[PDB]
Amino acid sequence: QVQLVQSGAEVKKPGASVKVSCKASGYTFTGYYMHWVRQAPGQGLEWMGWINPNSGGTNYAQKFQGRVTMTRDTSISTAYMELSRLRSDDTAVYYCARRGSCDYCGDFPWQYWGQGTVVVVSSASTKGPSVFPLAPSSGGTAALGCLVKDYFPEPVTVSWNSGALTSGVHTFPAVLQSSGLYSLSSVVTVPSSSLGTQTYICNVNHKPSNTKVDKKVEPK
Amino acid sequence: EIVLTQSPGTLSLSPGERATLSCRASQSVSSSYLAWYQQKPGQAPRLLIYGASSRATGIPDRFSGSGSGTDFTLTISRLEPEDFAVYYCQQFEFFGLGSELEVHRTVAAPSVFIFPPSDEQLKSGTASVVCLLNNFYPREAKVQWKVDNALQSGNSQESVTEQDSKDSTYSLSSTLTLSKADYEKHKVYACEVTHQGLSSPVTKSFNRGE
Repeated sequence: QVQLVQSGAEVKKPGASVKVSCKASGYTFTGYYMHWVRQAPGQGLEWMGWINPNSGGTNYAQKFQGRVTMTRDTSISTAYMELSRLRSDDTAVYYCARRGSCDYCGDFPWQYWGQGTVVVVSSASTKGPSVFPLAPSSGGTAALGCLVKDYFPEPVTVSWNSGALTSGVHTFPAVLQSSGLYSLSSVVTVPSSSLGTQTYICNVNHKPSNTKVDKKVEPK
Repeated sequence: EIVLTQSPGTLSLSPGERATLSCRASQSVSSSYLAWYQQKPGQAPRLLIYGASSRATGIPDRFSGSGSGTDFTLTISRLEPEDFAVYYCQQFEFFGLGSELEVHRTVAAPSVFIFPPSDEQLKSGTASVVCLLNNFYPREAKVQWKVDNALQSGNSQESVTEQDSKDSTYSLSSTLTLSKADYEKHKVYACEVTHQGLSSPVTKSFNRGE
């Protein structure tokens, strides 16, 4: 019943300092070392360092030597990690882990993991999405959708007819544009004959901007 | 600088077959400190094997691993629907880049669609054209933009959905970013698709202002 709970997703500007937490639940907090692992969005795992909660001693990776400091709070069961002097390539998911149940398999085969904390490092501000339709065309079936362009930060939810249509829907992952704002599209395949009668409505929701939008999709 | 190199990068298999993932270290390492992980989209990794041989607490008997010195293997028999994920190899600080287990399916052709920019979007000063590919296999596909008849490059971004749970197909959508001036300077816009399921490259196009 060992459980590790981390902080929520955060967005910061290059040069700042982000601190993420990791709370233990079902074991003596000071009895086991606590590691930190970074995973880039498209890449793999990267080890940062461990902190011994009993003494506060640390040992950081060579790459983050001088940029990271790991602290702990024994009153609570929370172990902190702070990454200073951020830049763009620090955008990743940050996990906290803990060694397994064995004794001499090493302190590195981690059996217990946290849920991860998403950290996005960018210079952009919060912007709301702009929804544009994709009109159907002329065989056996036709496709159509709406385009979500220029919004920050991720994510957004996309549904159809207020959640009344599931089959045929394909919501693609976003893409980071050179301007710093994300963009995505979501389509749906429907019978080509129900084009003039059945009405199709897009639903876009962006919480960081507090923007709810319903859009009309119709052939031009 | 122990470097762990695990292969193959992609392994397409059907349920009920055998799976073998090899992790080859650059220099000799100790088998008592190796680990195998599994990670599915959106979750944290699971510990599968520790020490190269022993299986983590709670993983089924169909997972096994061995090796010594340079080369270590991970074998999974009786593939289940939930066993298609990414598998990592670890030794102390050093990790492997990963190996993916894909669902195998018969070859499927992508249904190509295109959508001209909206009249609403042309008010902002930028135009966007989107090419759509629906339900295809395998994942490997190439989409090339052709304004008029000149190959475009550097102004596109692509997004690929994850493999489907039922039919195990893929979907791809590529976007084209042009300004209102560059959009009004040309007539024909096309995006052709090259896929092993297509006997010949399929080109869907439209004409601006028509």
